[PDB]
Amino acid sequence: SWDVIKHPHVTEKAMNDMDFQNKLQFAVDDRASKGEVADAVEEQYDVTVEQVNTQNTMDGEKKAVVRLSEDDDAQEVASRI
Amino acid sequence: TGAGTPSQGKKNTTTHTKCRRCGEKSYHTKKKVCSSCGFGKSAKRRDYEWQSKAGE
Amino acid sequence: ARSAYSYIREAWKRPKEGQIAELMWHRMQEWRNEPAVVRIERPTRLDRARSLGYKAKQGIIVVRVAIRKGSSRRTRFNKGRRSKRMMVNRITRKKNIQRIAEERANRKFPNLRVLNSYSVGEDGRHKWHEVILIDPDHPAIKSDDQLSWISRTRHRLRTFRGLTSAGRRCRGLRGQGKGSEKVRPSLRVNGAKA
Amino acid sequence: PVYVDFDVPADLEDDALEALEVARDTGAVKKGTNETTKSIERGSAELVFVAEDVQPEEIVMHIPELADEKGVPFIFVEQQDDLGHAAGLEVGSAAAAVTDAGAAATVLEEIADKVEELR
Amino acid sequence: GKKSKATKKRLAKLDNQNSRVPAWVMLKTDERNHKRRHWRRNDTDE
Amino acid sequence: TVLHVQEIRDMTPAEREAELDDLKTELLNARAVQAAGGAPENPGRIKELRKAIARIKTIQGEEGD
RNA sequence: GCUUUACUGCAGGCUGUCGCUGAG
RNA sequence: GCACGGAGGCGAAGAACCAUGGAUUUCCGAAUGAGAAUCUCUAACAAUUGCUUCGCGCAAUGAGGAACCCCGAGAACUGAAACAUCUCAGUAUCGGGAGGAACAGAAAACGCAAUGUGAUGUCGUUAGUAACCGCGAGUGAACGCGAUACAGCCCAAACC
Ligand SMILES: [Cl-]
Ligand SMILES: [Cl-]
Ligand SMILES: [K+]
Ligand SMILES: [Mg+2]
Ligand SMILES: [Mg+2]
Ligand SMILES: [Mg+2]
Ligand SMILES: [Mg+2]
Ligand SMILES: [Mg+2]
Ligand SMILES: [Mg+2]
Ligand SMILES: [Mg+2]
Ligand SMILES: [Mg+2]
Ligand SMILES: [Mg+2]
Ligand SMILES: [Mg+2]
Ligand code: NA
Ligand code: NA
Ligand code: NA
Ligand code: NA
Ligand code: NA
Ligand code: NA
Ligand code: NA
Ligand code: NA
Ligand code: NA
Ligand code: NA
Ligand code: NA
Ligand code: NA
Repeated sequence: SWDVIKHPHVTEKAMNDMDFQNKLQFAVDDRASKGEVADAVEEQYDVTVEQVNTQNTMDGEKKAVVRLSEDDDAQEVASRI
Repeated sequence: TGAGTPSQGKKNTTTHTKCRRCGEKSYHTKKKVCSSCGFGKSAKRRDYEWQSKAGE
Repeated sequence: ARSAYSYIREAWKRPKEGQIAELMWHRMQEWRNEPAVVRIERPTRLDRARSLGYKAKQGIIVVRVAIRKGSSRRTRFNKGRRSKRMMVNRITRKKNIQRIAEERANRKFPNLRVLNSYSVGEDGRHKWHEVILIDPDHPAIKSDDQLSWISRTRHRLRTFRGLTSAGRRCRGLRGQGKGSEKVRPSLRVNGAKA
Repeated sequence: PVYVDFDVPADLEDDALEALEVARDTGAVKKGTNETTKSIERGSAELVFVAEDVQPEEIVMHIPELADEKGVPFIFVEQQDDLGHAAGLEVGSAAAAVTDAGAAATVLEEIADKVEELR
Repeated sequence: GKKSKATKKRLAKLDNQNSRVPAWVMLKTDERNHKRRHWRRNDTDE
Repeated sequence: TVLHVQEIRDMTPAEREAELDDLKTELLNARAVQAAGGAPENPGRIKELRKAIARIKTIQGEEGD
């Protein structure tokens, strides 16, 4: 069985979203919906996912831009990995 | 109008595409039939004996 | 004493006489409104079926098949042909109608195999034959010492290879002597000359 | 139908089947067209039953004339399974033969009469 | 033109297959990409 | 390596599942560190983490969970 | 390739006959 | 792994490597819930069948494979120094189907005519013999014989 989350998509633009918008970007399996991406994320990092935007990339993978609630801090969640 | 060069310009149509069945770019997307494996016309795969010399 | 069957046979020797004559006139009317392939619970010619291998048992099916009469339905040539081959009207197929029937029937019952077939009359344009088919997968047939041979893999699609009754006869394999030089052991092996 | 030239009233039929059941217990009866046919031929048949719902009709066609030129009396039953059940079979039967009735040779003999009269 | 998720995947593979043999392979093999496809000079399938 | 077959079988169905979800996370964090061009790698393990996971799964099937 | 009262045949059309087809 | 780099790792808890057996085995694909250029939409043997507890409950078929095999359809160039029958040829090619081999097979046979042989293939021969044929060009067996291998049976019906 396939896993929802593949790995954190870390790039300059990903950083800006994390520092400035409290958003975490991930490389997720392309068969995963926004909702699945949401759950998986909350469960894996114990946070509150507010919104998820997806985009099927020219790399063959799906990218997910996940925004965490003001309650959580992306910068911190990402720093532990 | 020349049937040559000047008539080559209008060729922006898509027809034969990658066949889901045999992987060749011969799936005619208007016909929904593959010119190579026959997918969309035959359950059995396309094959003829003239594809090779009679005695081989 | 004469078997009850022997009567069924006697009657069919002259299908245009007496009672059976009026039976056909009756039936055919219903037959002509029936399909190409219709399964029937009981053989119209009991003696015949049983004689061929029929048994009122599980896994044995019988069906009546309608085939058009006449020569081959042939399309005229669309390119160069020498006179000899410009033929259309008088060309007839090398497979008799009964054998076509057997095949049509068999295709309608993909899992079953043809055991044998017989005629059941004909009007001005049809020809009806009844085909006996067998379910080589139903035990009772797998366990029948008189038919279990048809369950063998070597018999998959007997009709299509002419391993049938009419199949072998149509292939000119009746005689064991003179005349069968190009027939046995197979038309194809004899270069197709009979 | 083609081998049926006279119609047997519902009631007559009942007296017939009734006699058959006692026949199987008191006398002797033959079940099945083949066994029936041999009776008419071997003369051992007193009364023969023939269904009217037989298909194909060939299985029975011969009974009538066979019985007429053998003197053996015959009667028509409407239902095939009633003949069967009556003969004591769990299945149906196309034809039956009462080979020497039993505690019914009377009623029977008279049914044969009723039919002869039924033309 | 409007491409589908499947198409996009293929074009994607092709782009990847369009990278060069890594330097390290050269050394590991003591010593060419015969599948180099230019977007203008070459033509993909479908 | 650091995780042998005997040891996987000496676990209870609940211990393998616990060990499994454990390795998956090590792996997942391994990949994150790799995704961030992280050099504190030790390639021999990110590879092992995949094999350990296979074995555990293999055993889960053998034992019936 | 084409043509025709070139040679030989082949479709097609018309027509007689048989089978389907029975009562006075 | 090919693949001889860099870093790192595995192996005496006997790895690598080989054999057999087993696990896993995405999507399309006969492709079978429905649709679709390998993706998508809301429980599925789709379709045709057999049995049937008449419920997809139990089963079958589908498609592939180097050719070989069996059943159907069936040219023309060419040869005849033209060409029409004839020949190329039942070839090329096409439709349907089986197996590991197929097909054939235990005489309504043969017919060295016999006081004889004795299922069937195949091989050698019989023989370019007999037979065909604008009796042109061409076409072309069989019985038998010598070998190979051998194997002989089951229904329908009569009587139950
Ligand atoms: Cl068959
Ligand atoms: Cl001899
Ligand atoms: K010719
Ligand atoms: Mg979008
Ligand atoms: Mg032009
Ligand atoms: Mg690039
Ligand atoms: Mg599908
Ligand atoms: Mg010519
Ligand atoms: Mg010539
Ligand atoms: Mg052979
Ligand atoms: Mg000449
Ligand atoms: Mg010849
Ligand atoms: Mg001979
Ligand atoms: Na990636
Ligand atoms: Na079949
Ligand atoms: Na012939
Ligand atoms: Na291009
Ligand atoms: Na011309
Ligand atoms: Na595998
Ligand atoms: Na199935
Ligand atoms: Na069902
Ligand atoms: Na010449
Ligand atoms: Na010429
Ligand atoms: Na000739
Ligand atoms: Na001799």
